[PDB]
Amino acid sequence: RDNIQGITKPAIRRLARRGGVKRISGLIYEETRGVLKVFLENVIRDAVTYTEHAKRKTVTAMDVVYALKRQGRTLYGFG
Amino acid sequence: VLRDNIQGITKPAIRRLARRGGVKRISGLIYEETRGVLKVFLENVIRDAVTYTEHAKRKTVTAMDVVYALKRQGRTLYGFGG
Amino acid sequence: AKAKSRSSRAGLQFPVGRVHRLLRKGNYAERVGAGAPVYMAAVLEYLTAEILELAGNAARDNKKTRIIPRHLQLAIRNDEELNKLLGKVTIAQGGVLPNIQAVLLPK
Amino acid sequence: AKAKSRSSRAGLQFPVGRVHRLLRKGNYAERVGAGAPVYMAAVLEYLTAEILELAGNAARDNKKTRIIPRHLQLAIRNDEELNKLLGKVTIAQGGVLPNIQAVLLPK
Amino acid sequence: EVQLQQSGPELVEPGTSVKMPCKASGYTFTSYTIQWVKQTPRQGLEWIGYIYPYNAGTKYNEKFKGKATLTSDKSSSTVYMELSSLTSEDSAVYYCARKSSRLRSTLDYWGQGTSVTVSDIKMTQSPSSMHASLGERVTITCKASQDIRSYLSWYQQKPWKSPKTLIYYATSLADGVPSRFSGSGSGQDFSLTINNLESDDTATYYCLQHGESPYTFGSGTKLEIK
Amino acid sequence: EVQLQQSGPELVEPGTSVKMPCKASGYTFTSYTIQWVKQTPRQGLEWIGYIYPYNAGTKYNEKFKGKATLTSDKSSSTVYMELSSLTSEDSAVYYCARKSSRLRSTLDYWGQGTSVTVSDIKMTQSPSSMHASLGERVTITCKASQDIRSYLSWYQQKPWKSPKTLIYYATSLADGVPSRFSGSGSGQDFSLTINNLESDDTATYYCLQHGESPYTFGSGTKLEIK
Amino acid sequence: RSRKESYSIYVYKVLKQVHPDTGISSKAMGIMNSFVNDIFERIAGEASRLAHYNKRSTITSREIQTAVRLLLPGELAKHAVSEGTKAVTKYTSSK
Amino acid sequence: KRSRKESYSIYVYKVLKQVHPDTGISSKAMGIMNSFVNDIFERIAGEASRLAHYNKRSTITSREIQTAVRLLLPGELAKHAVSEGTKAVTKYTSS
Amino acid sequence: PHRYRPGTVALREIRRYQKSTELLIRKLPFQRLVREIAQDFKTDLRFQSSAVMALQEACEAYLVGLFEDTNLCAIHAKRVTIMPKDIQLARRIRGE
Amino acid sequence: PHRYRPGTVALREIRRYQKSTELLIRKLPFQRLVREIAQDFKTDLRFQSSAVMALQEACEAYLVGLFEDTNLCAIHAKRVTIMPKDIQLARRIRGER
DNA sequence: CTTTATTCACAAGCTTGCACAATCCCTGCTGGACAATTCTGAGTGATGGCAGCTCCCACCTTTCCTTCTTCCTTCACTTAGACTACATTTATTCAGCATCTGTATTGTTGGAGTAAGTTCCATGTTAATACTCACCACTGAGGATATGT
DNA sequence: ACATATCCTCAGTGGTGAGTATTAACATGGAACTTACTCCAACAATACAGATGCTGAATAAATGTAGTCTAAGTGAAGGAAGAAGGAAAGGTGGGAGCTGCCATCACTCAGAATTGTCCAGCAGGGATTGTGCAAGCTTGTGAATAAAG
Repeated sequence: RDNIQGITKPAIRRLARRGGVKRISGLIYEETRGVLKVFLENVIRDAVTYTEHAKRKTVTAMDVVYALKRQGRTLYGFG
Repeated sequence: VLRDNIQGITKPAIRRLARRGGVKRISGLIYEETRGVLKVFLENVIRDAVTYTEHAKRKTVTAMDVVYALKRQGRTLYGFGG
Repeated sequence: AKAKSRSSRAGLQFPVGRVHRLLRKGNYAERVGAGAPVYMAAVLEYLTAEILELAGNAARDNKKTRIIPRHLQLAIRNDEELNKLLGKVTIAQGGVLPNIQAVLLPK
Repeated sequence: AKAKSRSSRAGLQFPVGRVHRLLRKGNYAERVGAGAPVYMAAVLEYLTAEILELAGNAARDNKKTRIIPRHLQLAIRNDEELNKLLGKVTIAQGGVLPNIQAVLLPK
Repeated sequence: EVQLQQSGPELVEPGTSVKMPCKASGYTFTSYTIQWVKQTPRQGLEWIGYIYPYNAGTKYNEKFKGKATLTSDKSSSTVYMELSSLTSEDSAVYYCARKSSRLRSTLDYWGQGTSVTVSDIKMTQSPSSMHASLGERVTITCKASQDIRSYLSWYQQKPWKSPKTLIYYATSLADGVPSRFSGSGSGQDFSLTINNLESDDTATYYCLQHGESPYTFGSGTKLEIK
Repeated sequence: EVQLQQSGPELVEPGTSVKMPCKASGYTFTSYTIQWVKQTPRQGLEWIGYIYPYNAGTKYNEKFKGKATLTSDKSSSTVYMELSSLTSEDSAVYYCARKSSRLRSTLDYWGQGTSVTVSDIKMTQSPSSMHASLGERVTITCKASQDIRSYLSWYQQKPWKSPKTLIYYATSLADGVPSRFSGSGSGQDFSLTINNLESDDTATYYCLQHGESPYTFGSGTKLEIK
Repeated sequence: RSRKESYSIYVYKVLKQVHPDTGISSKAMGIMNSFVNDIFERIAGEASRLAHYNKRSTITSREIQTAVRLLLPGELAKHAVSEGTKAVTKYTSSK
Repeated sequence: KRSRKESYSIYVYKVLKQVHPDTGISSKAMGIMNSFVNDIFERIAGEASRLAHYNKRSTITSREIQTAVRLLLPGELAKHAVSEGTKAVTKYTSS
Repeated sequence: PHRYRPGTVALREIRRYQKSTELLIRKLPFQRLVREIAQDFKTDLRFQSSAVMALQEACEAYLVGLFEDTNLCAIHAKRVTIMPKDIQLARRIRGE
Repeated sequence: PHRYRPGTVALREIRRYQKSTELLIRKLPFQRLVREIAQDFKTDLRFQSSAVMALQEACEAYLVGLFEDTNLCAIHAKRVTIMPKDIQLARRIRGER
């Protein structure tokens, strides 16, 4: 379904500018796409596990918050 | 009343800890930095262990309190109880 | 006798009774010692008051009446103890601190 | 009246009754169903069997016939999964994995 | 989802070396060993070795040490095999197979098999070949030499196709395998039971141990339908 | 444990600049702001500004803006204070004091102070100077011009000595201060009470507010016994 | 519907106590509710572990004080211990 | 007259003699094994307790333990642990 | 015409995107990425809007923190350009 | 006489201390350091032998792991000598600072 | 080749419009407070015993200080290409509206499942015990290393 | 390319005592059994919010080209770190005594759960404002380019 190219070059550029990066190499973007894919798979797998335990077919914000939390990445502002 | 015991962590001991860590060359200013880092880590772990001891109304710091302190700081230690 | 609450007995704003109920039903111990919710509610109220005061100060220096999560992030990250307490915590719509490394500036 | 402890009924060696008692007294939930200690004892027994067999193999390729914590550290740190489970865990008297970076070797 | 891409057939003159890749996709590459086996008409399947990309840890068969070397490239997610000094008895189908680092797990997914053409626990399978109708029950015996603690696997191989995993841990079904196939036995005596057959069961069945350090495959049982 | 080492006195010619060190020990240096207070016998104590070594965050008084410059060095755990364009009204004692970033916390530990010689909200203290016996009760008022959320502290200073923190948060006792001293009040009205007197209590007592951005000290009371 | 509780009125009372001109947004209220729930879970879990270590079946204010000394950093822990001790003293001295 | 301590050192030795008949173990390695079994027990049990609390349930069943094993353990480890737990529960509810 | 030297607009972008708090990835490609990643775990499952929003906030915060550590690695290597080796070193020290 | 080149003994020391398992710091100076540090929190405290032992394994494991991270930081800067800036960078990325 | 006046673009500051979200008010309703009773679990004391101080000592291994060498680190030049910057084209996203429908949620029932109390016995812990495996001592062979060839 | 002393490191033996696998005594917690009680599968309904489609306006991404500037290679000095030897020094293992406090046991007592009533604080929904976003204008200010010296 591809859709990793939807995380475009200037989006990664903006995320690096927020991180304080002045100059960016050309091979940064594919590495960043792979890193984001690995992180998203790790969070989404736990969120889907929390959803399947509740006998639900809908991933809620609570499941994402619990999944994030379990990885030591507690997120505030979503309940 | 003990004083100036961080110097007892000698330069060959820090060199051995670097050799186990895989370090080939060591600069001369590494040792004072390592003494400071080891000191800061020791006060954190010992402060949590002494808090766990004082909650138990004990004057003796046990190994189990050290294990709870290490578990609290995310540095879980196996082989000393628990 | 008019049923005054426990928070007004302790002189607090955070609820002693709700904290007692959450401590009882939250599967923490067999019993709750009835002075523990007072202590808990006082600690939660102190931390809330400290964070809210620093966030209101940040909003006033930002010439804003209302507190947004950016003001909470600026309050938390500018304090060493508050950032140590919430090091592994992400605040939504909070942004980051303005910080450019000194080498990256010109000349 | 008789025999047949719950471990032998489930074909296990880890105690189902002791795990049920620790689940009841551990303040995890109000009730504990009687399939949860069986599942829990089975998972603990599988993990113990995997770590002990890998450590026994590490001891066997050491002309040794006794598992020391060095063999357990060699078993755990040589596996992707196992290291991930016990990645934030210090093993006493286990040492480290023998590795040197390739740029440090002379040529 | 999980694919083990390989190269085509390599015609090779004797004396030089040959390279075979095992480009892997669909899973975390570092968490699973890649094992290489070879297949000949003369002696069937035999295990050559494996390479663990987590620490690049190799282990070879005793009869393939020096003949075969194994390397890994983590950036391209590829595993490379070198065969040096190809003699006359080296024309074979070389397979790479994913296998988890868990001892219970087996060669669950296989590569397509590179055909190279050149110009210990003994496995005893009692039926070499058998015929069956469209609905009866088939039993295949895999009595072994030494003791393996249920570390036996059953594989089905179509002609000119990669082997398909049926049974792991001597009793458990593989992923996607229906309940017609049933593994049984433990210790030294093992068996595979086909409940009711189809037209797709005409294949060669193998049993592989991974309880000891050199993994040994079965002699192979040919099953032909009607 | 906690100490703030300061340099000796300075005899400076006017028009130059003077550096002031505030070498610190006994605590985690980055977690506490360092405040600077100037003390003249004509204006009393005046808060200049503070440096936060965690983010090197500065804040100065409006009358000391530009005239004073605060810097921090985390390697040697030192706080430096720069005075440029020395006007003849700079002959004063400069103290550096520790204060946590918490709003309730106050200037708890002070330095010895460097004597430099050149060659808002107002606290009203009702008794300028009063006489007390060896066992009398002392009550000192610190009426505030504006409203503060109980953010008032009480300090005791001996002649030719650094000030000693008695009361923080207008009721709480400092570390090591006996329970004879008692603070009371809130809002705009505050009071400090000395229960029974000693010969140690011959000192000058000040009240400092830190509820708003310019910190203001009180006029001070001179209390001498027999 | 189903009456889900929060800390919004309590945090708003605290905010109007420490800043009686300054409002708050809904998102910042969600951040504050998440903060209060997270710190509640941390302190209650540490107090539960403290009671379990010493073979105690109750959670008292001593366990909460020790937990506050454990999770919170230095002056934060000192002022929180002062606030909790003051509140427990006021609650005991007044029924 | 001092009370007795309890551990897993008897069952861990039984599992060792299953997986390796001619292989001993030191006391330090048994201490590592006891700490490991205790740590994994607290991790899975706390995770399952959180799972039951999120779903407003008052009991821990084998479904909660299965989901906690799925969340905690990595892939093939979790797969084989789920296999072992399912086989043991199936074997237990048949006698 | 007028043309800024390199690094000037980059520093302006650093100041601008550190001053603001809005999300930097467009919402629709992240939603499609989240749905396709979740397709491998569930065949047909729905998503709350808040769930995708929380996922986006967490992913952007993680990427910004990793880019901070990457910039620190690049400066330690006496560079101002970040390379994939800096990302790999930062994720190795972080334990990822 | 006979002398070894620099880095040859330093590599055999890496190969020697990575295969050994015991403690690398002397027991008595570490015990004295632990008692000195703990006397600033509570006077007249008395540790067990296993408490000091557990503290020593924890501190040595932490220092060894920080030395691997420091070595990675040194190799990233195209060096083989570890420096205090490498320790600071590793502690900065790890979250210890 | 050196400071320095135009030029230029960019973000900050100031001034209304307004509209969407925040503040506040009305209403059920449910969770918390009052009160008497019981059922504890935890605080005062006393005790025995063990383990953690303190001290002495012999040894010998570890550490510290000096000197020489070497080789790794750091600074300076050069350069080529990999970046940034910008105009232009294009394609994708945002926002609003509508429709449809699987799904989350609530309500009720009752049956399986699980808590609780007695008993008793079989398992787990501890003390005492007799060996097994690993470490030190000692040669002996095998690779590695620096060096004159 | 080879030849060769020389420290260092495995590969085997034997002794042996440190630890550890093996066997009674007993005590205590887990199992059998029964009864109460309650919690959550199992249907049934019903709004509701998420998926899908459409469409036009913003609006960000893609691409190509020019021009800077920066990462990387090379070379050279120098100084810092490593290796080795010799002397000091303090860790370590053992062997006493001393005693402080840690865990155990019994008593009992205040405090915390329990249950029933009821009432008032709190959550949901709906009007009610208000302040921060948006648009437009002005202006300071840094950045980069031409110009006189």
